[PDB]
Amino acid sequence: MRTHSLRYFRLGVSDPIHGVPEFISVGYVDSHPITTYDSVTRQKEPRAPWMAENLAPDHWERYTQLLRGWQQMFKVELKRLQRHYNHSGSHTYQRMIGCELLEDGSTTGFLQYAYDGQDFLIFNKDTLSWLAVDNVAHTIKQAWEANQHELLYQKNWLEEECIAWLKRFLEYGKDTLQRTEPPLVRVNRKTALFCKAHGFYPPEIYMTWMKNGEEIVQEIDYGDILPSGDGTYQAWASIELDPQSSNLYSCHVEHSGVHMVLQVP
Amino acid sequence: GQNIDQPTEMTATEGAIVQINCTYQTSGFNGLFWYQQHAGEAPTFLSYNVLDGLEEKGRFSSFLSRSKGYSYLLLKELQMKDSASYLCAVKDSNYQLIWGAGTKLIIKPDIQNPDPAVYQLRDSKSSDKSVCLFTDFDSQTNVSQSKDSDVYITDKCVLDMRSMDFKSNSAVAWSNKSDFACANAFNNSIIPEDTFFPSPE
Amino acid sequence: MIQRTPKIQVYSRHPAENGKSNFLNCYVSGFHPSDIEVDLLKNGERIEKVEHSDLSFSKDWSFYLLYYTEFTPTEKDEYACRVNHVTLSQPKIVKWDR
Amino acid sequence: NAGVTQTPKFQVLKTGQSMTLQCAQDMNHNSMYWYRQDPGMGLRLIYYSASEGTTDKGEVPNGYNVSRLNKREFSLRLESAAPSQTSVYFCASSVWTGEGSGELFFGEGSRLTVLEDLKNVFPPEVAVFEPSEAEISHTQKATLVCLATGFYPDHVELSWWVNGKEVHSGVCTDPQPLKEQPALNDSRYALSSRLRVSATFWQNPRNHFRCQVQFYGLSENDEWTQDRAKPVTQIVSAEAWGRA
Ligand SMILES: *Cc1c[nH]c(=O)[nH]c1=O
Ligand SMILES: [Ca+2]
Repeated sequence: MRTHSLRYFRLGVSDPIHGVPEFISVGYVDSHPITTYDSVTRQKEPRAPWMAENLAPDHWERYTQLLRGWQQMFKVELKRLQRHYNHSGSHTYQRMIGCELLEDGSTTGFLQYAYDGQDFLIFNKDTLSWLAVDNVAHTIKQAWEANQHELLYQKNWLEEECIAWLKRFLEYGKDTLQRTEPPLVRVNRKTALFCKAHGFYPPEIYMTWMKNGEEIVQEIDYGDILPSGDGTYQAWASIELDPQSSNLYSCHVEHSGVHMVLQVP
Repeated sequence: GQNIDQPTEMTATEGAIVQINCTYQTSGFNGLFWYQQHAGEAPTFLSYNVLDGLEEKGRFSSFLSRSKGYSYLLLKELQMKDSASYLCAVKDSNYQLIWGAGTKLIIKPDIQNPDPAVYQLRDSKSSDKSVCLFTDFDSQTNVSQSKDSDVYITDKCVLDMRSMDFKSNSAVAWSNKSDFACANAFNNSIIPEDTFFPSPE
Repeated sequence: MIQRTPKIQVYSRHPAENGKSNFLNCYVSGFHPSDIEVDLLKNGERIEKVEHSDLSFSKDWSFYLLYYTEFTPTEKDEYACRVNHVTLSQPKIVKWDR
Repeated sequence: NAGVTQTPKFQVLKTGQSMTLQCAQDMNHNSMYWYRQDPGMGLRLIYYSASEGTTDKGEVPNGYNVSRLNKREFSLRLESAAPSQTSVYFCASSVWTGEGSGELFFGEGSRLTVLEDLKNVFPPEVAVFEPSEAEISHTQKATLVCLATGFYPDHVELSWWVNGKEVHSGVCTDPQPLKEQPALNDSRYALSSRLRVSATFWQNPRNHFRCQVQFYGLSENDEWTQDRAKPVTQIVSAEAWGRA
């Protein structure tokens, strides 16, 4: 089984524009949204069909109550941060927690916070400590690390509960998450050689150019892996052609355990 | 689907060590709590475990094994004030508490100088009851309920005279029957051979 | 405060051929904060029936969105994507390259 | 800093009667809960309030309703009392919910007895019995015994008073009441308590001993139709003096 991950995000805005939610929470399995909640709807709803069909209404009712409490806690924490920063206006507070189940069977776990889109506090579940970026975060670090039981709780949830939730969701949407659609790869000229792939899933793909069997990463332009809108993805990579000398250029694409080579005549 | 199990009752001697077990079968695990609840009072938080190992807090220590799904609350150097119910609770995947039925811990006091006796208390002019007191016996003695429907016998009760640092067990029996006598009131119990029965009249 | 300007990429779902039904995508990513306005343009006019995914979150705390509409590319019609953000003095227009 | 305050401590109810249990916390907590405790089983959640402005059902919501009136208060409502709702109700609170290691802070508890008929409600008979002279000469100690008998339900609080002041040292009261007729489900109760003092203290003729039992029974709005006296909430006591 390939590498998979489960993550939950939280967004808090202090003085939002009218109509924009004060609080938003979204969960993901890989790049797939699975759950959503905001301060406007005040309801936790599935964002994937295989989540809605495998979780009874009692699951969504329970976490609706929890998110309503977590929404208020996020509001109190953001109010504390902005007061200690002596900042006026609207500012953002973000949270990210999750885990990965790698291909070899090993696991990772992470939990971190952000203020105005920049790292604020980062949790280390091995040393059981919080990394603070400034003195406002240093104050929060002191209060959180005085609650040793909460640090141990976060270590257990990241290493045990998160991985267990991930395996559960992986089985729910195995027809989506564990399928493989190979890419359609082509090469055209535009002077640079553009190697383009599309129609592939999972989105993880490695595209590069080789000049006479040697990879020169400095002169390769890499395009982003973009969603096509139908569940598949597309990407590209270009390299500049030497007008003074001919060379043996070949595009190399690796996707889901299969390697591809497109030699340019 | 989710189950918590702890023994109904445990009896130990004052000054000894007792270990109260709690096994759980839950869908996920977010921590195990231990609570103390004295009779007629509110539960109070004792300990929390979420990772494997042993945590100490005074005379109390709590252990947890996630793989075996079992925890114990260890009470060392038992005192009479440790007599209470001890509740174990587990948070599941959805952070809901599943509570055990509770374990009632009974502590037998250490009676240094046992002086078992059955005394006849004085009658009250406002009551037709005759009252007898079985007292000062060792903690190994059990007080049996009455087999006569018109004789009432209460269980043993540990009293502490703090001024003299003195403890004693006692049970009360009473009735308004004509044939009721303190010499026969506790006949259905196994009382010590040397029980002092002061003479009547 | 560090505000990050959106990265705008306009592309089609499939390789586009004239007269064949396709989907015009505008993938806006990497911006912060989350307030943003996105419009798809056909010959400079705002396309009415335009869909978009929900606000999405990235590991670096930036956000991303996908705006799309169904269309049939012709030789004369040009397409673009207009995005406004707090990091932009005026709306930025990115045209479909094809 | 009072913690969790819930009222009332005791309440007798007739089947179909309405009742509201109050609960307040001054710890600035966000999550509040209502539990019922029954013999032989663990605490069961009735309703809970994860935060101010939201409530949801627990494990046993049928027959109850709640209202998170504000951040401090969380009331439990019994609209039509049923005999199965005879229980001890505990209200608790925590800083947040879904936090993991956060513990609960419980209120003192509310004992409830719901009865089809109030005609089996009885105040206790209270009598004091003076120490045995044989005990005094044998042990140099003196044990007084107080008997509270024939009361129902088990809503009683017994206390000893020596010279106008309540005492606790040298006092032991039965942790559980005694069913006078153990085979009957609505049996009246008996309760015994002892006060043991030194023989010197008992032999002072000025020392005054009194055992007082606070009984929680009916109130003015409770309908009474029996020939005997209405068993209202009352204090029944008996006394004894030291003997030289
Ligand atoms: C569903 C849910 C669970 N955990 C989180 O941190 N967020 C959520 O929205
Ligand atoms: Ca209900």
